[PDB]
This record gives sequence, structure tokens and C-alpha cells, in this order.
Amino acid sequence: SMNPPPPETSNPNKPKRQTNQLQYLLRVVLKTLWKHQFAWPFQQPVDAVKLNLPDYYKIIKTPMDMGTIKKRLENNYYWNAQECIQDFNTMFTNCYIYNKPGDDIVLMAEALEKLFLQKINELPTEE
Ligand SMILES: Cc1c(NCc2ccccc2-c2ccccc2)cnn(C)c1=O
Repeated sequence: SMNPPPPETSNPNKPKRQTNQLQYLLRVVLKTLWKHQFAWPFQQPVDAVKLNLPDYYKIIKTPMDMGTIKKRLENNYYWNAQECIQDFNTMFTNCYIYNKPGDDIVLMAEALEKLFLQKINELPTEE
């Protein structure tokens, strides 16, 4: 069994910025979700070998996880907040597409998404 390489977290030729909106996405949004009791399944890429999910990467073609998002925020990978917000939404959507309603992993994603939506609702205006 085989995992794909993780998503890119470093690219010297990709343009990037340090902005108050991206600082908020690390300091408020990522920090809030990361410390949550249901964060652990989302803190690293889905390991299809260890989890015995040989079909995972047949169904999910844009993998994303909070470990990758945390690295992208800490290593200033992003140009804007929308790029980072899309990564969170990709992570949640992948969970809902692969799994079934009421599955433990879906209940965990739903709890994290509720907090995500609450925090993004108060995304500050650009300075
Ligand atoms: C389908 C799927 C996963 N499957 C396993 C799982 C399921 C529920 C809770 C926890 C884990 C887990 C987490 C880490 C290690 C071992 C099991 C796990 N994560 N995601 C995002 C999934 O979609």
C-alpha cells in the first residue's frame, strides 16, 4: 500500500505575503481548531496504509489537513487569506465526500467546521 507525497508547504518561486488576515488565520483560526479535542485526525495527512483505506486517494484527489495548513501559515506559503480558507474548506469537504453522515470522523469535522465558520465570520479587514 502507498500514500502520495504530501501537499506542497515550501515553494521559493511561489509569491507570498505576511498580512493581518493571514496572522489571524494562524493566531485565531488554526490555534482554535488545533487545540480542540477532535483535532487529532486532522493534524496530519490521512495515512491510507496505517488506516487501511486503500481507496482513500482514489476518491480524494486534493488531500488537505491542518498539519499542512499549519506548516503553510508558519512558513508564510500563502499570498492571501482566501488561499488558506480554501485549504480548510478542502479538508472539511474531503471528509464529507469520503465518509458517511453520522460517522465519528464526520461529527469531528462538523464540530471543527462550526468553530472555523465562527472565527472566519470575524476575519479582520486588511490593514
Ligand atoms: C476516513 C478518515 C479517517 N479514518 C480513520 C479515523 C476515523 C475516525 C476517527 C479517527 C480516525 C483516525 C485518525 C488518525 C489515525 C487513525 C485513525 C481519518 N481521518 N480522516 C480525515 C478521514 O477522512
